[PDB]
Amino acid sequence: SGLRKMAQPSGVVEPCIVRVAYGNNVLNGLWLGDEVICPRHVIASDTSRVINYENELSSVRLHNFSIAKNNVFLGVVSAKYKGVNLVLKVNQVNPNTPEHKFKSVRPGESFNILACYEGCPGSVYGVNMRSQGTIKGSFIAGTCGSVGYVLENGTLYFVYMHHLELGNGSHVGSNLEGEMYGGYEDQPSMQLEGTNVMSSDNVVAFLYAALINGERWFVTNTSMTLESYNSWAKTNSFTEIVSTDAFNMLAAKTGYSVEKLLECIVRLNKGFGGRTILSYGSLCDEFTPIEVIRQMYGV
Amino acid sequence: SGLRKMAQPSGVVEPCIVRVAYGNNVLNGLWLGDEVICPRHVIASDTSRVINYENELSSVRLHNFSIAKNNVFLGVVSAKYKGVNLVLKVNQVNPNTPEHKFKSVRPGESFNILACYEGCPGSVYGVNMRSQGTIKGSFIAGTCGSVGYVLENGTLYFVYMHHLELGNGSHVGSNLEGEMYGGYEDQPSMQLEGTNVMSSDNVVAFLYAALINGERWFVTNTSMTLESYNSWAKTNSFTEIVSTDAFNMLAAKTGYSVEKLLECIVRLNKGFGGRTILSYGSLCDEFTPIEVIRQMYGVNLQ
Ligand SMILES: *[C@@H](O)[C@H](C[C@@H]1CCNC1=O)NC(=O)[C@H](CC(C)C)NC(=O)OCc1ccccc1
Ligand SMILES: *[C@@H](O)[C@H](C[C@@H]1CCNC1=O)NC(=O)[C@H](CC(C)C)NC(=O)OCc1ccccc1
Repeated sequence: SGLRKMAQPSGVVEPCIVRVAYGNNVLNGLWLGDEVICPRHVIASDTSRVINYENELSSVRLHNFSIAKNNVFLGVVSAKYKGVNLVLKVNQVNPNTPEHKFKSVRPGESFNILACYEGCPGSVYGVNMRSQGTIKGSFIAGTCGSVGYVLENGTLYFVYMHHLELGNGSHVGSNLEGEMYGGYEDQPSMQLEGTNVMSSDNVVAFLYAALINGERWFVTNTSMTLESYNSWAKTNSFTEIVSTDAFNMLAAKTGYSVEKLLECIVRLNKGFGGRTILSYGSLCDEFTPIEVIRQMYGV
Repeated sequence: SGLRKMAQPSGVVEPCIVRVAYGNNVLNGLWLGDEVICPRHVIASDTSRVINYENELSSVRLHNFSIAKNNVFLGVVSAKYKGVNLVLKVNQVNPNTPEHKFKSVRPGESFNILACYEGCPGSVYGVNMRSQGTIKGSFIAGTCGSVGYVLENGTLYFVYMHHLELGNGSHVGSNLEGEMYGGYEDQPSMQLEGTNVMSSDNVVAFLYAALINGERWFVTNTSMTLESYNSWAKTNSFTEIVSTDAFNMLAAKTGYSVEKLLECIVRLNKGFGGRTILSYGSLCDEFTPIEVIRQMYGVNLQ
């Protein structure tokens, strides 16, 4: 038993990380085949300043890139943008390129961050995409280019690359197509996040986790229809529930329908009365249904 | 800029995990060289009752082990107990054996758990050893043999192997010499966890982390001596502070002495009661000062 926020093992990703420096900027790249992908602000001459990305590209000196994986030195052959990323062709194919694909994560979905410090993998932890396209992680100077990934059905997907932090502390990256999650710009000027909407799917998963862990104090055989829950959700900053299917296994094992747990949400959102659930003091939307299934049942 | 409980990368460990099956039991082994280490209850006929490990080992037949990882089949050459672990010699050397050492972790120290499910590494997460030898993780059937490790100054240390779960949900394992942390037995009979003692050093580190993150509702310009704080800590289940040297740089960057945070600890222990710190609802002792420094400043990564 027990519930902890987890990362999928990082081993297949770690050999793809390279250090990328240009000028005084130093961040991380993803080396696959003969291509390195990194955040394009590595070529900005002053990141404290609105960047004319287009003059920075047209005046780039390819030899002023410094790219290395331990004592493998990579030279840049060509450089272009793909959205908010630089796509650099390099002079050597990564011999440890794993089979992989690209996709985007959606709000509510969890994924893994390999946090890299100026080219060196340092830590790995799980996160969850919020409704405004941000994650709450732990990033500082030198960590841009840190990559997010997921392992599904035996295949590796790259889903995230880190670019910046908002004034409220939220963290903002792109997919590997160069599209910034949430639509934010890769510029130093002020950028605000809209209201956060809690993932109802994830909070249901959380309460199922609590029931599986033997913690049932909050639950009741009273239930609420999807429709009533969804009318309440819209006026309480919770997502609407589109279908119960993702919960079929949790409901089968526990014997609790989704609809009884929807009644729990509406009630518990008014407060826990100084009790806890899985040691949290308020509803937690950080665990997806599959995250719970993996941890509680091992599949 | 955020604080999250983190693990160091797992790549050097993943290739060392194998499935170990005997009878109806399935768990994980640590394959290094031509040696597999795994919890000895893999061989037990019935883990729901107390076990005579010495007698069961005498009836074991080495061809009844199945040890495997993907396209690797390992046959067992010999077996013996070292503490609560089986040490098996197998017929092939692990070609991806990392350089490594064994050591023990102590209370308040952090390390990494690679959770492994019937031979498949499934997840990695950081933990912190509690005063009674336990960790608060997530472990289920099939995850015994899961390994704990720490990377310090370029050296991979193996520090933990998983064995069991106490009645209160606390998780218990051994070091890699087969000594169980906290002295619990590898038996199904109920054993109690003593009282938990919070690590004061880690709580101070957590409060420093909050301050760096711009969260300071809880702090004042009032302090408490070490001797006063240690007197309190003895009677409120907190460790005593031996010295403030580990916090010099943290103290220099925030402007707050350890002694100010000590007063915060005594005050905040009665309750946050409605506010939060770095989204936590009560004092948290799961981060060491070095863990904090890594995340705030990105240096001492081992
Ligand atoms: C990596 O290049 C860096 C990651 C930031 C640094 C602090 N926490 C992060 O996630 N990205 C930036 O510095 C980014 C630069 C481009 C958007 C031009 N700027 C940024 O994030 O400014 C906000 C900020 C900077 C430094 C500390 C706290 C917030
Ligand atoms: C690994 O084989 C397994 C891991 C336990 C099982 C549940 N959570 C864990 O950490 N270890 C055992 O099953 C162990 C058997 C030996 C000590 C003989 N028994 C155990 O931990 O009993 C307590 C328990 C069993 C099942 C569910 C919850 C607690």
